[PDB]
Amino acid sequence: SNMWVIGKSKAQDAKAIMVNGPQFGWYAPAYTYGIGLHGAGYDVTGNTPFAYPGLVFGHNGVISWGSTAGFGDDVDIFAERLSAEKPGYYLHNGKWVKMLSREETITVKNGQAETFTVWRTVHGNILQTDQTTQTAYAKSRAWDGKEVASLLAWTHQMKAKNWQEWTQQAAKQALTINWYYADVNGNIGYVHTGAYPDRQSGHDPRLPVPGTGKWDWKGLLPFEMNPKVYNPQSGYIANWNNSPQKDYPASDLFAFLWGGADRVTEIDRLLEQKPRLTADQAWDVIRQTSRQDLNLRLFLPTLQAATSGLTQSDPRRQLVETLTRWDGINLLNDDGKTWQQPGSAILNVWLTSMLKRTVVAAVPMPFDKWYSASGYETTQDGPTGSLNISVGAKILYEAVQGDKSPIPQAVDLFAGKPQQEVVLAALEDTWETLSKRYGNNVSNWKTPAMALTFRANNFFGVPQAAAEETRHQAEYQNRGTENDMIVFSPTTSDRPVLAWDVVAPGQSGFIAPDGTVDKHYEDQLKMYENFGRKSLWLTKQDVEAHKESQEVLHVQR
Amino acid sequence: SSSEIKIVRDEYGMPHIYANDTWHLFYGYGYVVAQDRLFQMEMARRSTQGTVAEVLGKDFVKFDKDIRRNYWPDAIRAQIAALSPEDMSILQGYADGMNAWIDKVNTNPETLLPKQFNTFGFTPKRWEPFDVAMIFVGTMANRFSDSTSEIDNLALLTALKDKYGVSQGMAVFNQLKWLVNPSAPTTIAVQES
Ligand SMILES: [Ca+2]
Repeated sequence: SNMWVIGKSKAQDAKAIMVNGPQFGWYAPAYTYGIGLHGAGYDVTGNTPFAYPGLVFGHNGVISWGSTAGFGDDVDIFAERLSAEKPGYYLHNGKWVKMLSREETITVKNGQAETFTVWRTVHGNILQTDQTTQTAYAKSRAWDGKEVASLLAWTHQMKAKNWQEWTQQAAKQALTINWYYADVNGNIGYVHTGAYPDRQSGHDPRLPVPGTGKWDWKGLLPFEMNPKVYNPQSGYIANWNNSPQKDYPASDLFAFLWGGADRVTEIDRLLEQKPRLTADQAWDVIRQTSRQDLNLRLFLPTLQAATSGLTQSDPRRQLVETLTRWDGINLLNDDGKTWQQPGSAILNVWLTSMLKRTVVAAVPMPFDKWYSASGYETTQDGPTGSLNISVGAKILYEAVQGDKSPIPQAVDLFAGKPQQEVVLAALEDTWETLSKRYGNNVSNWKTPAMALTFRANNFFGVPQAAAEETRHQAEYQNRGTENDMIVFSPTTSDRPVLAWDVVAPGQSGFIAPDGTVDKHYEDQLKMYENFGRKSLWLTKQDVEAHKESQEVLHVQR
Repeated sequence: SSSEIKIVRDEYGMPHIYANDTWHLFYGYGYVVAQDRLFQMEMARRSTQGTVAEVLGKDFVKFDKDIRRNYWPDAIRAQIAALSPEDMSILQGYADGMNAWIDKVNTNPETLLPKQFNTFGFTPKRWEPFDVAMIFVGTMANRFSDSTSEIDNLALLTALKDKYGVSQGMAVFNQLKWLVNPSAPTTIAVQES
């Protein structure tokens, strides 16, 4: 998920501009739901995932808000001590404590029912048990028992009218999430929200801790500790699930890292490029970042240095010259199925080869499979989410930095060979593989483009529509599931706020019993594909002015 | 009036709710959601509570068991029970709104029932505040804030120690899965904090 917030000093013909592209995969009917609420202290417009009571994306005419996944480390595993005799007990603070348990019956359409037990300790629900060690793992979340309060903080924030009121709500959102703020005066802000544990000294958050007592968290860290910025010196706020601040530790996921190779750089480059940006220019960053190869920038210097003393008739040198001539922006050919330049295909084969010779070689099986992905892997339906730099690729970047990298190289990944020789060997592999499929004339290589699929199954793999309801877009776009833009104090209007969004396929997922599809079932699908957008209405006169229907209810509690 | 809920849809079908109190405001929201996205919402309710095998069968038993083992329902009910009446209205308003529309659908299924209920062979049930809360808990708290690989990390670390010896195994672990990397591009500039 990405976000860019532009303040007074960076905005052109407005005081503040907010562009959000939450990334949750592509689904039919739409992941989010458009809604405006006017009454009981609320006056909002926007869209939100699964029609939650609180709007994750929108504005109230005074302030605007948005979000991106935080990825802080808020979950730790406790290795619970069991006794072989006295079962359903665990040792805690020198006493054998009894576990909470619950039985569950799974009813099955056309099969027998199934029952099982769920166990819980002071630390959390039991994940797995090792009856050979006599160890049970309990998953401990810092937000345990604040789930409901997080929902309500997301609802109450819609009523804030300033930063002061807004942060009182940010302090109650307990999940690891980045929150963003903009207002009619041009003020902009950011908060890395969430509940984080106050760990015992010498607790390594990447690995399990004994749950017998000494390793128990001291409590939770105060909100004064949560990374935050208000009216930053740069004039803008950018995030693409990158680190909030210097020395902030990421999630413990082996596959997740915050290193020198980060896709947020692609946003920063574009925002620093122009002294001021207009709303069209801010919107336009979606199109560029949607199409940008994420590896070009990181390894082009490395490939250039390695092929500098090679001959023009040398195919490994040719491949590097192709990439040098390229801007990294993927464009479809007229055929709607292949890309204009072979760059991504080259980087994909090269990177796979490089990983196999370096990172993969240094790790024991089967842990080696965790580092072999190049990050181009997809299927026929295309990627299921956003494109990122793979973990293996982030680790190889630090290695190619040599001594400029802050990460101590305990094992030399190049295994005593000069870098240039491993790079040229991978380039030979690349050429051998690609030339075999497409021929020798690099100029006529017609490489396959990634596509986009609006899936009928929700993110859990559960049908939320009929299979036939699946939609296909020819061009894969590395962008939000939805995109929304809020412009405060346009110089261009009489209106103090202007907002736009796109909720594809459409607002409604309704299909009548006869097979008659709603009028708003898919009227936003083409708009999505060509980077279009629809106006969001807040005031009564705009809403009235654009009404298509009215329904009045008389209900009493 | 206080009993009145006005629902205006725009040129894209986006609903706008005009109401005087909290219960009436969330009732309006609940109602349009049941109009627009009932099958989706229904499937989202079964996904977040682990009740898919009931209507879909054998293939979802493992899924259903995995969902149920990852939460404590009773802990969620206790947080609901502790809400203030204004907070409670949001959740109750919403569930009531939805129910209002589920009653008409279930009353006149020859024209109001979403085609997929017929396809899948089942029908919509009424909602309670717990169901609304579970939609958020299951797709926001478990989707984006429940990430750990600690047991797996330990497995990896153990294999690095068996390969490079104990101190070496540990330094390689720090090269692959570092805690922090001071060169990581950050949202907040270093001058700020
Ligand atoms: Ca952890």
